[PDB]
Amino acid sequence: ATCDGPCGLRFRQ
Amino acid sequence: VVGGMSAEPGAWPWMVSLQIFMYHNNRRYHTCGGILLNSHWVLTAAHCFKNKKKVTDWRLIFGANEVVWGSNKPVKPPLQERFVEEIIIHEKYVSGLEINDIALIKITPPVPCGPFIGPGCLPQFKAGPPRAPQTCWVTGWGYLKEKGPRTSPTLQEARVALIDLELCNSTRWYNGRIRSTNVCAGYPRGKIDTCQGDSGGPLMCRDRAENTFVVVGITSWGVGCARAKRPGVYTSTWPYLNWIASKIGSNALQMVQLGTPPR
Ligand SMILES: *[C@H]1O[C@H](CO[C@H]2O[C@@H](C)[C@@H](O)[C@@H](O)[C@@H]2O)[C@@H](O[C@H]2O[C@H](CO)[C@@H](O[C@@H]3O[C@H](CO)[C@@H](O)[C@H](O)[C@@H]3O)[C@H](O)[C@H]2NC(C)=O)[C@H](O)[C@H]1NC(C)=O
Ligand SMILES: NC(=[NH2+])c1ccc(N)cc1
Repeated sequence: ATCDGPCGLRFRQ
Repeated sequence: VVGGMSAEPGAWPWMVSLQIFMYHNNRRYHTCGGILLNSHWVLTAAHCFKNKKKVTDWRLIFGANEVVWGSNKPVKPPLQERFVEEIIIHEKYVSGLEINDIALIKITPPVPCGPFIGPGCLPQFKAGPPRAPQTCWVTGWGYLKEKGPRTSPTLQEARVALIDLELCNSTRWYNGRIRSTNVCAGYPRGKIDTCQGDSGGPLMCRDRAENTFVVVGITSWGVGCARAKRPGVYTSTWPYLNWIASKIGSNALQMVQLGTPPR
């Protein structure tokens, strides 16, 4: 569950 | 946040709640906000750590929407709780006047990013200062009204307007107290603004045609909360990419910067 990847991403839900 | 409504779970997964941990009774108190940059760094305001610079006076809560005042009960997932490994206040910070109000915190152990926790984006070197007009939002667990002892248990959000600095600094407003590394956001008639407890928190923006939001500032100070012609003053993150990069590493910062995608 890295914290990298596209940022500013919301509702990861 | 004075004005605005509550937020919905997962609406702002980079929100971190900086708490003060009284050791003489295990109580945690939310005092500041913060921004999750990566698995191990959180961007916040410098003033927050006034008279509190021991890594053990703090506790960090991620993936939260509801925050309780002094509590001792552990936090159950997806909410996460963490310890401070480092406090890096900015080398040229100025206490009192609240200049270069920006700090970095290293977490330990690191947090796992999931449905309720992920990074935010910072500006690009190419960005320059926030140009108005624009649509921004601010979030936080601070006061709901000037003063009023209690903070907000439920994370709040509000839409605010960028104000030009020439206006923000004019006599009838802040009359000189503003600098180029700042950013003012709010309304001429007030009513909507950040407040104590929101400090360290983000000022996010984007254009109507744009996909993603971006942290263009960190809540810093202001004269009361939600007062006419006294907009909130924020720390513009753009001019600190510089410093951020020297602490967290180039690539780390690179990973929190949007590219040149479709418009
Ligand atoms: C707004 O905040 C500062 C206030 O400037 C004030 O002066 C007028 C412009 C007035 O209309 C009001 O807007 C406000 O009361 C301003 O800070 C400085 O302004 C000057 C230029 O930066 C400063 O320099 C003066 O120029 C020369 C430089 O060598 C010299 O005479 C002297 O040393 C001085 O530097 C001046 O000292 C500053 N003024 C004060 C009293 O703080 C800010 O730039 C404005 N904010 C922003 C973000 O630009
Ligand atoms: N937004 C404000 N006027 C404000 C925000 C934080 C704070 N500590 C004081 C004022």
